[PDB]
Amino acid sequence: TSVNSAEASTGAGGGGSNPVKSMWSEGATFSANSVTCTFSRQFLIPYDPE
Amino acid sequence: QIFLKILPQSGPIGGIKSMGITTLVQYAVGIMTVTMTFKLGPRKATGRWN
Repeated sequence: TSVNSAEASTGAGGGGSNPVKSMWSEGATFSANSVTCTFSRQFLIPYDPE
Repeated sequence: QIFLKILPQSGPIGGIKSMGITTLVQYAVGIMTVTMTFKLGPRKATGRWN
C-alpha cells in the first residue's frame, strides 16, 4: 500500500507546533529631537565543518 | 499483582487502498523500581567462651 493510492492526498510527517509570537521590527520613528531607527534582517551562519 | 499491557493503537483507515485493519507496531520499556523494607530482629546474646 501507498499514500499515493489516493491521488489527491499527500503524506504527512506530523511535525511539531510552536505558538510563539515575534515581531519583525522595522522603520524610523521621528520625534522633535531624535529619531529611533530599527531594521531587521534574517541572517544565516553556515555550517563550519572544522 | 501489577498488570501491564500496551494500549493497542489502530493503523490507518480511509482513502488509502487495501489497508485492512492493522495495529501500530509499538513496544514499551521502563524502569521497575521495587523497594522492600524488612523488619530485623537483633542477634541473641552469646554466653559461650569459644
